[PDB]
Amino acid sequence: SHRKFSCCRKGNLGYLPRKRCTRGRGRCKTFPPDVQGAPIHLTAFLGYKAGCTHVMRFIDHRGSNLHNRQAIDQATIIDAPPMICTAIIGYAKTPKGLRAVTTVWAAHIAEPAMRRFYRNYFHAEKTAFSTYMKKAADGTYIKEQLGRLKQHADVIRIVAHTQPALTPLKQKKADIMEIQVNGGASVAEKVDYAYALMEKPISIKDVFSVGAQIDTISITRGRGFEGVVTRWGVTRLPRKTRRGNRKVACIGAWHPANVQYTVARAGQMGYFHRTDTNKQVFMIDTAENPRCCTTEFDLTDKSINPVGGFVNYGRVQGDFIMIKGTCPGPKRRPVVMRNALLPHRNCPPVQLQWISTASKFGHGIFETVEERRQFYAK
Amino acid sequence: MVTTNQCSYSGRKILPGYGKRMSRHDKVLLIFLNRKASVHYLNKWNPRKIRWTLASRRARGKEV
Amino acid sequence: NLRLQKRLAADVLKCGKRRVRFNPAHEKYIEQASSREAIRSLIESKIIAKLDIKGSSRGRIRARHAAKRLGRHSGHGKRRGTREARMPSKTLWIQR
RNA sequence: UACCGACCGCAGCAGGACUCCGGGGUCAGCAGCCUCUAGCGCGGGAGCGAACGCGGCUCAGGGAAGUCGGCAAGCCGGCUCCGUAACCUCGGGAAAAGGAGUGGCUCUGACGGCCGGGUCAGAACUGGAACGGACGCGGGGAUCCCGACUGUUUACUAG
RNA sequence: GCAUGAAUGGACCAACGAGGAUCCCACUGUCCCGAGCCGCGCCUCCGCGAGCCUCCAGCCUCGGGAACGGGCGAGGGCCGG
RNA sequence: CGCCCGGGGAGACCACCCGGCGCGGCGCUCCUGUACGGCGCAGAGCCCUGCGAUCGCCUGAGGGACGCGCCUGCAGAGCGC
Ligand SMILES: [K+]
Ligand SMILES: [K+]
Ligand SMILES: [K+]
Ligand SMILES: [Mg+2]
Ligand SMILES: [Mg+2]
Ligand SMILES: [Mg+2]
Ligand SMILES: [Mg+2]
Ligand SMILES: [Mg+2]
Ligand SMILES: [Mg+2]
Ligand SMILES: [Mg+2]
Ligand SMILES: [Mg+2]
Ligand SMILES: [Mg+2]
Ligand SMILES: [Mg+2]
Ligand SMILES: [Mg+2]
Ligand SMILES: [Mg+2]
Ligand SMILES: [Mg+2]
Ligand SMILES: [Mg+2]
Ligand SMILES: [Mg+2]
Ligand SMILES: [Mg+2]
Ligand SMILES: [Mg+2]
Ligand SMILES: [Mg+2]
Ligand code: NA
Ligand code: NA
Ligand code: NA
Ligand code: NA
Repeated sequence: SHRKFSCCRKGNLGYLPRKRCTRGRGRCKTFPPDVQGAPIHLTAFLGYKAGCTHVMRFIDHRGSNLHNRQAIDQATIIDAPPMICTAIIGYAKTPKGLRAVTTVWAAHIAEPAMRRFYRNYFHAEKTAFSTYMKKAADGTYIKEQLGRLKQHADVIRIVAHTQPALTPLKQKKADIMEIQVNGGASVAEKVDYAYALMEKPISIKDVFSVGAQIDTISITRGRGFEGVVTRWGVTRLPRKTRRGNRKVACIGAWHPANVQYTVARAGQMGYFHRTDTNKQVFMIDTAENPRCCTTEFDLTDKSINPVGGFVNYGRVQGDFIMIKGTCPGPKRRPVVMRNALLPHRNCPPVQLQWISTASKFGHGIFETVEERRQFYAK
Repeated sequence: MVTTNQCSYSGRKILPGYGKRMSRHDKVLLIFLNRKASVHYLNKWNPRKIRWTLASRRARGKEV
Repeated sequence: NLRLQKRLAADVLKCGKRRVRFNPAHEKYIEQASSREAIRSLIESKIIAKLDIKGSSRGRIRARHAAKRLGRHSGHGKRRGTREARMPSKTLWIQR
């Protein structure tokens, strides 16, 4: 007979199966669409999650109760040391989909990439690219391959890698990513632009801008094996139940004589590949600037690094980006940033007035160590 | 930020977005720095004998 | 396996066998002893001994009782038991 | 006339199985908690610190909206003083209901005997507005039905 | 008054009850709506080491059929452990 | 077209992500709330050349750390395939 009262199912069936991610890191499945004639630009970057904090801003939002006053907002900091371009890959559109044409590697490759090619660098015999680097000493081979790409490709991407030596991480091998080149008037313009920045650093300042929106892709926090109450959010059973009350009472009808895939069961929770969309950029700066986080209402110079350090993360050494809200993952998890595909239309402009830099280790009340020393008669 | 408040119980400085405020029936507004302060006040513990507060340091002469 | 020697030693010294203690450097001498006379000889030479009773100290109790005689620890919070139970009326009347 | 709860339950079985001797502290107490004497480490260990179970603890705001049903848990509780209704077989009801106090230290008085002993009462000072600080230890009230009351009963589903 | 009623006892009743029932105060994870934690088991290892059950076997949908098939007819899937 | 081994941001076992690990210190930060001892015309009082609960000063002190930064110590790249 029919269920007496109305209620929806619990959980989203579009995120199945709930299994540990088998991809090494967060990967960019799709890139923003390419429109001919727009200025040529890059579409993505890779960084590391560092922390969260406060900001006070001024809201100019016509038609809302916030239109002429202040608001306290949550922000997230992502550490973005420069990336090195090192290869060019071209694709051709085909009846079978996107097929690679060829990939051309630079004459000289840095140690982090070489490390990425092995499992144990100290013991491994160093043979990767040993023959290739002799062939490509002169520019002739590179030119021939780029001519091939110019005459046969439809989509152009570059290959860049991170520099973990500029971070507090323990890892020494780098992360290799493909980044698409959008814009221009033809494929030749794209190929020349990509060739103009080979073996060169790329800064996040040249990819994103303040006030635009981005998508973030990462892997969420892990929890191991978990029960239905926490894994799927079903109701607990009453106290008098024999054999406990954290479970689903009925897991099916008599017919069909099987268990359906739509019924909640226990298993792995967390460590999933996820993507949050439409996050607004608040600030792009570098930790090498002493007035990094000083505004019109402040006096003493304050930088990004808080008093006592970023908890469970080293100190930030260089460039970084600030976004509004939250992103998946814990601290130190690699994060891929990407231009938004379907941005939100009505976003008020960003107008920072004050940034909180107190100690997040405990409850701190001093924005700088000099103020603390003054206070404690030190 | 220039505009900061003072804790009602301990006399310390509070930064934007960092505590809670209570309104009493007598129409008086109390501002607290953390949960430790609000528990001290709610239990009616005299701040003049809690040695880390400003009220206590003034009575001792350490603070002028 | 010195089980026999402990029993005889406790019999001779007239104590519990939890109080008999051996000297762990002359274990073979003790091992050779099997009669009460050998035990008596070994006790003579100090190879076998007993410990004093571990009496419980009464220093705190005496100080508390002196203070109580002075008048302390006698308020209403320390006193659980009715006043008739703490001092019967029949006894008072009989003495009077 | 040794020795044993080594006895009975198919067993070296968390069951059953009569009696004697009975220290110290806290206390009304042979209660609960710690302990001298005496006895003794019992169907084996290591790692890890998921779900879930068994036995426990805490929880913002609300306070029975949960459920056949306040089931379960929680509240109360020692002692001293104050104050206690309707009804009644005049004996009760009654700890009715409901209030306040309680630590430590330094003192004062009262009660015997031709030196001892504890108890009861009062005061100053002083501790995060704290004191039956563990333990032990009633939740209460207004009504209807049945049986007067203490007692007995289906060993193993009905008290 | 389907079909009450007088020692097959009628009516009433203070005190009493691990008796059946309704309501009020206080109290609270009973609940809104769940969260965190402690010990033991579980789990991995060394040692030791059973019972129950068992035509044969062990993926589905429809048909017909002792009228609700694992095997039969027609289709759809599936390395093995 | 390698593992064993160690550590986690990963975890029932496995796997996954990373590796010249880590132990032990020093500094920063922040949790508690002002250490023991000494010294006081402090101290209600007293059987008073002494006893006394408490209080003040040295003392936002002492104790602690699973976060951050360094190394002045000790150490850390070895068997099956
Ligand atoms: K329905
Ligand atoms: K005999
Ligand atoms: K009864
Ligand atoms: Mg049951
Ligand atoms: Mg924190
Ligand atoms: Mg005999
Ligand atoms: Mg028999
Ligand atoms: Mg037995
Ligand atoms: Mg209800
Ligand atoms: Mg209901
Ligand atoms: Mg109950
Ligand atoms: Mg009866
Ligand atoms: Mg009875
Ligand atoms: Mg029975
Ligand atoms: Mg029964
Ligand atoms: Mg009749
Ligand atoms: Mg008649
Ligand atoms: Mg009749
Ligand atoms: Mg069958
Ligand atoms: Mg067939
Ligand atoms: Mg973890
Ligand atoms: Na009498
Ligand atoms: Na007892
Ligand atoms: Na079927
Ligand atoms: Na002191």
